Amino acid sequence: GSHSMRYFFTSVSRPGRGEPRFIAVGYVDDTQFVRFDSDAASQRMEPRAPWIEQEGPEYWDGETRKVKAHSQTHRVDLGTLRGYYNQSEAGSHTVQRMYGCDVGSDWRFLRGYHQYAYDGKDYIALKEDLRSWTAADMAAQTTKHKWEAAHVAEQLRAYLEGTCVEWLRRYLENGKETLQRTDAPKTHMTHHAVSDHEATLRCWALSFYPAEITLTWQRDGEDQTQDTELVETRPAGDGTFQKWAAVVVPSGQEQRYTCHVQHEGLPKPLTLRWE
Amino acid sequence: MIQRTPKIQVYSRHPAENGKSNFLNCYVSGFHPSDIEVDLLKNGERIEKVEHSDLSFSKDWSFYLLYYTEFTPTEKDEYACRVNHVTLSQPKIVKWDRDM
Amino acid sequence: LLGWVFAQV
Repeated sequence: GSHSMRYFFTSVSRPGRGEPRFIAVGYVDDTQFVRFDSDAASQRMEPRAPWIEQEGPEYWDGETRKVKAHSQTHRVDLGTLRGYYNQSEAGSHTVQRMYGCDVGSDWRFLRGYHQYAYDGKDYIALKEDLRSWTAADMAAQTTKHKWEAAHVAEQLRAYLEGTCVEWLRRYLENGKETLQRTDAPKTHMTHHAVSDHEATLRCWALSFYPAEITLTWQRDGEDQTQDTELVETRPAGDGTFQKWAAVVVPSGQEQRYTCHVQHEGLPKPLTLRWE
Repeated sequence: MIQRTPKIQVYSRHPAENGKSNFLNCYVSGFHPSDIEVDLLKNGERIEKVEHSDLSFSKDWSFYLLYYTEFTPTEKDEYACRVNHVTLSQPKIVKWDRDM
Repeated sequence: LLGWVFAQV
């Protein structure tokens, strides 16, 4: 299918109780493979998938050096964002950065991004051309006009449209049993008596990869969303994901309903029905 | 500031099976800011041997984390997640329901 | 591979 690589960075100020908690995690599709925690003893960039271990020490040396750069950059942007917004040293704020690239079935470049938020709000983002910037507000304008005058989108575009794509591929070849497997959802249905007159059907997807799934309920062929309850797609912690939808139905009417399951490891959609 | 309260999901890695070892998971998501306090309970007492994923976040900048521990479920025993967060007046206790 | 463009608000 398509694939993506995406680095997520989280910096959190403890005003005068040390220096900001900085956390960085890299991901190929929905597999994390690297992390860095400021409060970690190692102060290294660190493997969290087997395939990446096989890379040599210069890959590890340099990744440590670069990620310590993102940290200091976050560490400064907090102090600068306090000014722009005229906030008070007596208060913990958060900055978040997210950037990566997607490749198609062919693994050619598809799209890149470079997002940035202050205190859980959109601040500045590379638009899709990767030759301009979206501001959230007037602070951003100032930042965008520093990034216009220093040619930042061009520099970014060179990473995302080049090196992101070349390394994502590399990783994809090296983790071929992990990253390039399509583990199909293993499905079943279950039944609970909620009350006298009514019952719940729950429709399960388990042990699937990647996370992207669509779990759909029908009644006589017509999509029913009213009187359902979808959970968000969660992990089992073995790099497989899970999910269920349910409906409350009238007692006896249960023959009529059907849950419908679409995932890329399923050669054709699955239907389940009660009885 | 924006504040978001965790969504909580308590669930085992595998379809549970009394007398078989499994993993009890507590998936907190949709929350902000990052600081959050999560425990796995057995018959109300805290479980110590409890690890977690690394902080990461979604398309809307909200955070999400997984706490998990090994456990061998039974008919008798009872499991929950305590989650506290600045957006909560008192800590939330979602009890484990194997969804049977 | 992490990027390498360090530029600040």
